[PDB]
Amino acid sequence: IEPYYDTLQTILTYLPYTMLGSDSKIFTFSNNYTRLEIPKDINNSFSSLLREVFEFAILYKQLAIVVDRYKGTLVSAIK
Amino acid sequence: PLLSQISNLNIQQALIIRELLFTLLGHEGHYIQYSKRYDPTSQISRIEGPDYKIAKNLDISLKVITKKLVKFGKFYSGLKSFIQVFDNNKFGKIVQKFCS
Repeated sequence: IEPYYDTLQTILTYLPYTMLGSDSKIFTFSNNYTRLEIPKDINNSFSSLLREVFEFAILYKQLAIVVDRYKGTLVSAIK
Repeated sequence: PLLSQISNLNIQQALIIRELLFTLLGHEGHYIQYSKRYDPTSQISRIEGPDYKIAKNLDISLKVITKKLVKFGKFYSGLKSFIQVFDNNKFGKIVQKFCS
């Protein structure tokens, strides 16, 4: 199928850095880490699958932002 | 070797790790250098620790991860310079015991 199917193992090379909520050479965050742009040269199927995988990355990034922001600011003991 | 000259990711990762081991102790490296704002003469500059700049040719993901880890060298250098200033008789037993 290789000759008849074109798409960018290379994804798995740069995927761990994106999963940990960090910028990547092929995946870039924007708008205060609220959306992630899937590049060109990722055909329909792979993009549709990644949209499910990238849910973890964005959610974890949001949680990390919250933890880093409210680490020692809140006064209430419960929070 | 120039950082731009190297294109492989593994080589860059190993090189930055080797340079980072010394950075975490407050020393300069070949690819992590002190910011021009850091003046060792000033007391407050030494206490607050040095700020580091990362070479522009590093990979973006490695650059981000390194920028997170660099802060640990800053804290270590600041504490080490804190001991060499606040550990004398004029600052009292409380501060001396804290320096311990």
